[PDB]
Amino acid sequence: SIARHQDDIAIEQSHFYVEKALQNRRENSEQFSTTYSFWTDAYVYLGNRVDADWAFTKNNLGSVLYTTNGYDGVFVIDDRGTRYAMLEGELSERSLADSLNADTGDILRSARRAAVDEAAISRYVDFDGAPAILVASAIKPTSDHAPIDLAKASVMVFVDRLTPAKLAKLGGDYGIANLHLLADKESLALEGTPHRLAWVS
Amino acid sequence: SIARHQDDIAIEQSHFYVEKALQNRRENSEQFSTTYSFWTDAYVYLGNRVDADWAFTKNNLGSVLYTTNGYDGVFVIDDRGTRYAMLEGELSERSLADSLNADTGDILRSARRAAVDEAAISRYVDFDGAPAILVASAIKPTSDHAPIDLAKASVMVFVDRLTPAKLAKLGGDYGIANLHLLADKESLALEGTPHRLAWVS
Repeated sequence: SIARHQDDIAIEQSHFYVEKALQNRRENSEQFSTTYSFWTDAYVYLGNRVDADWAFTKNNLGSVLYTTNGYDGVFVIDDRGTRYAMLEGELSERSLADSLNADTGDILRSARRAAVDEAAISRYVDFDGAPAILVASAIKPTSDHAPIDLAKASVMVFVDRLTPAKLAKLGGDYGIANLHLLADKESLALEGTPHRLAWVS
Repeated sequence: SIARHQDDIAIEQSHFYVEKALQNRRENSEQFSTTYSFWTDAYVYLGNRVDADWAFTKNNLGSVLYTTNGYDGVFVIDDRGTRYAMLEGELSERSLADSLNADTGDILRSARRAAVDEAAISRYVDFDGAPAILVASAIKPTSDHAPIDLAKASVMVFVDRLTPAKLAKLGGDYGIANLHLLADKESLALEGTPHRLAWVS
């Protein structure tokens, strides 16, 4: 019953589909993270001492996560810090905390709590000065295994850096013109980061 | 320079986002399928004789694929037919061919060809009278393993049945009103099936 300016309708549509693009991307990475972490073999070879031979050399948690799945950062963390790091498909000694603005302990504790509900967590992070989607889930074995203490579980972390190419393809997948990191246009904040995504509308 | 009826613009937008919803869903399931099939452990325990204890009892390819990932059908096939079937998270003796309209040999051959390019295949199928997204990828070990003959590789198949609830959630994820299986409205065909998806516009 309220007539609206056409520019206002297109601006609302663009905001709706930018938010949906981010939301669908997060939920999908959450299930992907749970697929890799709710895994008995992952629990054996990554939940205690990190077997980088099994993870990287044998490609059970290796470079394909970057060259195929596009996760610029794959990490295993526990109470002592980063136990395994793969940046751009290569093994690294760099910790998760050094590459993030968010608190690593908060990520560890939150992922352990979500695992109770068979869930992962996600959030936006500042990843080396760039916006990124972070998902994390506890490393635990499946129900056929004897129960473990989720309070001491290691946590698997997948970092999705929103590069200009990724934003260009993601916006195209949702019909949004010139989705980019804001350096007139529409914009929204990635909460928990200083970054804002912008687009034409 | 050409002015257009507002109903025509909304109809074109709705078609764009129904097609994008299906496309993004297919591409995502293709990477998920490749994650499960390009796997040395999967090659050992599913690429030859099917170890249902490893797959289902030990939950390495088990009911979570349905109760979490929503794949109503998970199959392993080879030149002799269906070697492993899980319908709605339960082991089954029903073959993939009996539950499909598409040719099982075509799926096997096509997935073996796509594996050369490290890719999966996808298509729409008639799955027990319902529309469905099928993805398939060859079961092969990772590059650290000695090379195998892709012509004799088993193929992993994930079937995503587009139930009314799934279409309701998928359409909502893309701002489409009343996405459903067509029994005035907009419509498109799922090629390779007798099914058409319909929505309000």
